[PDB]
Amino acid sequence: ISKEWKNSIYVFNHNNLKNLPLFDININSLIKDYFNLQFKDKILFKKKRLS
Amino acid sequence: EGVPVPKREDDAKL
Amino acid sequence: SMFRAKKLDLGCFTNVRVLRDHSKRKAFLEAEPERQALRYVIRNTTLPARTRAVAQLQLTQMHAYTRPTQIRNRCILGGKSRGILRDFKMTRYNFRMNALMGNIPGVKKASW
Amino acid sequence: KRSVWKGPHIVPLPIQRPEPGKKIAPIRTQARSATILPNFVGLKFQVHNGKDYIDLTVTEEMVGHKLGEFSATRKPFIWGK
Amino acid sequence: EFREYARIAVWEMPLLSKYAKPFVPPTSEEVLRFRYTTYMGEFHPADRKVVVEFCPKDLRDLSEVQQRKLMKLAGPRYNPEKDIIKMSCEKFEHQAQNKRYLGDLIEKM
Amino acid sequence: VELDEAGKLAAFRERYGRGWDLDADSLTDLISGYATENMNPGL
Amino acid sequence: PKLTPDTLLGYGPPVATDAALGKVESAMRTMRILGGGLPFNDQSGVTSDPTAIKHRYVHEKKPVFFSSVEEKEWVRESLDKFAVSEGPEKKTKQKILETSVLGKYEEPKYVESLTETVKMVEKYQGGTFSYAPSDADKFNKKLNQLLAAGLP
Amino acid sequence: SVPRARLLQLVKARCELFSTTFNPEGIRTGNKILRQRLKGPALATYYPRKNVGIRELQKEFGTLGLEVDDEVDDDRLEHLAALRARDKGAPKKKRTAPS
RNA sequence: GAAGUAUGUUAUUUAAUUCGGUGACCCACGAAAAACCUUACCACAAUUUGAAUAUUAAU
RNA sequence: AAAAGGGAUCAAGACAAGUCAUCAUGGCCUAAAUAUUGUGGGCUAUAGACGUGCCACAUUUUCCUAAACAAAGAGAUGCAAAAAUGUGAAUUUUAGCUAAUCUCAAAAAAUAGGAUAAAAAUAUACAAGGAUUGUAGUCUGAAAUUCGACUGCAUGAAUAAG
Ligand SMILES: [K+]
Ligand SMILES: [K+]
Ligand SMILES: [Mg+2]
Ligand SMILES: [Mg+2]
Ligand SMILES: [Mg+2]
Ligand SMILES: [Mg+2]
Ligand SMILES: [Mg+2]
Ligand SMILES: [Mg+2]
Ligand SMILES: [Mg+2]
Ligand SMILES: [Mg+2]
Ligand SMILES: [Mg+2]
Ligand SMILES: [Mg+2]
Ligand SMILES: [Mg+2]
Ligand SMILES: [Mg+2]
Ligand SMILES: [Mg+2]
Ligand SMILES: [Mg+2]
Ligand SMILES: [Mg+2]
Ligand SMILES: [Mg+2]
Ligand SMILES: [Mg+2]
Repeated sequence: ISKEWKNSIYVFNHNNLKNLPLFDININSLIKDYFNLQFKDKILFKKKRLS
Repeated sequence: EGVPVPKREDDAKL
Repeated sequence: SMFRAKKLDLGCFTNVRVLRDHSKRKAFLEAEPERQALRYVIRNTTLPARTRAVAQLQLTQMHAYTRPTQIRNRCILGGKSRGILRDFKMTRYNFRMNALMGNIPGVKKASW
Repeated sequence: KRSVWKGPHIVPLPIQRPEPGKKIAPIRTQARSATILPNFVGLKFQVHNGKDYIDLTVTEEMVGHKLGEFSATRKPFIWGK
Repeated sequence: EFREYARIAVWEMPLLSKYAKPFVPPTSEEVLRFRYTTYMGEFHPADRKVVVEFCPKDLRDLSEVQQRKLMKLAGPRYNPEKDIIKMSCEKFEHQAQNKRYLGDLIEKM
Repeated sequence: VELDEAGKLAAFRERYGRGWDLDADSLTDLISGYATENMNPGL
Repeated sequence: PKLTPDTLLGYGPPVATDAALGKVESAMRTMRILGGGLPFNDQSGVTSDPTAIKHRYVHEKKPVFFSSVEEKEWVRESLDKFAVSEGPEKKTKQKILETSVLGKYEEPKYVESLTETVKMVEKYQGGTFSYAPSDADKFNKKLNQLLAAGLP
Repeated sequence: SVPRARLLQLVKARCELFSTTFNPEGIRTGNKILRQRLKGPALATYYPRKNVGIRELQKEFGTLGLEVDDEVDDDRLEHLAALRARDKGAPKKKRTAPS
């Protein structure tokens, strides 16, 4: 069932149902940037090659 | 302020 | 302009008229009871004629943002005012594009 | 206000009756929906039509109408010249 | 997920029987039948309403003339076909207050 | 005096009464008193 | 396996029944509305946002609801020199039971005369949860102003 | 076949009992406005409020020494720098009236 | 297709009569609701780091 | 039961087809204005002309009376019964239901009777028709004048089936 709609949900009050399409965009952005986290060159003592 | 300039002061001393 | 918050508080598609319609929704929330009182005194034929006339004048002086008739739903993705569906807060088109990709739960192409 | 039981539509207007024989200026108003009340008789209004302020002098025959009913917003359509 | 529910139905469900109570039919004094709504973890404006229904003949402390007078005061709340006075209340913010109101209201009726 | 041949004053007073009729009375200051300086910018 | 009425308490239906279980759930529901309004979730971990909880607990001065003692101890460890009360004060306990359990209301009186504008407004306001206590204040403040201006 | 004046005695009893308005003359009392339930709070929540973004993602993990680029903002700045390079940037904002 | 009339458009008018579509594939089309709002147009008033982010100085 | 039916789907390519006014985007422009806020007006103008519908031009129509038969959909941004009031729009007041429960809610054509005819062209027999306008009201809403929707009374245009 999870492969038909991105949000598998049902609620009797639809106020918790109308913003999901917008949140999907915001959530996917957080996850994309979350998995791209990297140490700062100063923490690992790596010499940053500026350019 | 104004036109931003690169923050060249970034390094860690050994 | 006095009703526009100096710090943006919208996470949806921002637009010149989306900020305008968001400010009207917040202004009406703050002055709906005050407005219902005036609308009650006017329609109450048991009150003195002067009482009904005072409320009738004060209701005319309230700012336009306080009127609920000026609230018109908009698309939270595109910011249009034409073709909006209350059940989704989007235009008929953005509803179609998100419905086919599976971003609107429960919706599917109909055929019978 | 169409319905009679709700009274007429009244709007704040600087309608100060002048002294007998005093020179009073006309009242500039954009409230084109203000109902002409019996106390407007004898007053001179300058009703806004969108661009200009068309002058008006209220008479007893106008009581009950709106101020905007005496200031044309569009110009008559005339073919040719 | 099916193994998770199968694991619950084989080891956790049977424990529910240790805390179950048998059903006892209501006595002659329990004359009111209330209804309460639940949305199972959601906040819905309709979960505050409480509905009560009773039969005028259950109020044995009233006479024939008094029982009929009660049917008249109920007005549209009385169902002649079934002979039941059903009346609800959702005037207050909390479901407990809606039950108390109906309780006090039936005492006045 | 006060002749309304068209009958508009009689029609108004029959609908809304004599409260808005000039004299010398809802018109005391309700309409003028609420009229403040710079009521609406732009005349 | 582990299942007892206590492991189920917090997920039950908050109904104002004669069964004490339905009344304890309506009291738990009220404490969750005070603590933020999140659902009762005692099975997804014990972590939370310590900074946001300290702000709500100190700067905003609002209650905080914990789904388990382990969740409360984790907030102490995360923050440095941060204390939290054991439970709500006596007054807060009474207010929760006063309305959500005992169901004490303000009976809307019957107004006979139609000229009793103030009394009649309070009647309708009392018989509808749409008018919060603050909404009725804004309505009454403006109403009293209008009734006063239309008098000699 | 029952006097109207006699029925009102029953209609008035219900009002006193259920605490409703007794208005046998159908006078306009404006009570329809009192029964109408407000709709302000339902309309105010239409547009979602501003919520977590990349800046709050960077400030959250910045304490641990982690970084992440803002591809949207970093691209916006890259575009502006390109305009100023070929003399296409924005003019200097004017703070006074034209005179 | 002739009558009356709801409606879209041309042309013309207008301070503005917002814009686009405009052979088949425009013309009850975008518009699944123009008195305010909508609204993008005009007249008269009002505002100038503005509603966003960043940086540098003060509290 | 069966000789079933409908819906969705329907490629590549071309039309430099439509959309830079949903969104998104390169280049080029505006940056005290080509940006932003309110009041009023306009988008509703009207010589001629072109497209969509609605309805009418009576005899298989329309009008009057009566005790038949549907489906589907809607009501937490609300559907509103019964009663009472008004010629009417509608008002007063809320019972119930947030729903296979309660409410909108009543199907209409039909079927069966009944009334009207020189049913418009012979002016002492001017049919059907409901545009136009006057006037008195109702509802929504600060607000119904430009410019809203219905109701009562009066007014009674063209219209011979093109
Ligand atoms: K209340
Ligand atoms: K007809
Ligand atoms: Mg330049
Ligand atoms: Mg025709
Ligand atoms: Mg055009
Ligand atoms: Mg063009
Ligand atoms: Mg193709
Ligand atoms: Mg082309
Ligand atoms: Mg073409
Ligand atoms: Mg083109
Ligand atoms: Mg663009
Ligand atoms: Mg405007
Ligand atoms: Mg148009
Ligand atoms: Mg009825
Ligand atoms: Mg219907
Ligand atoms: Mg004939
Ligand atoms: Mg005739
Ligand atoms: Mg009109
Ligand atoms: Mg034909």
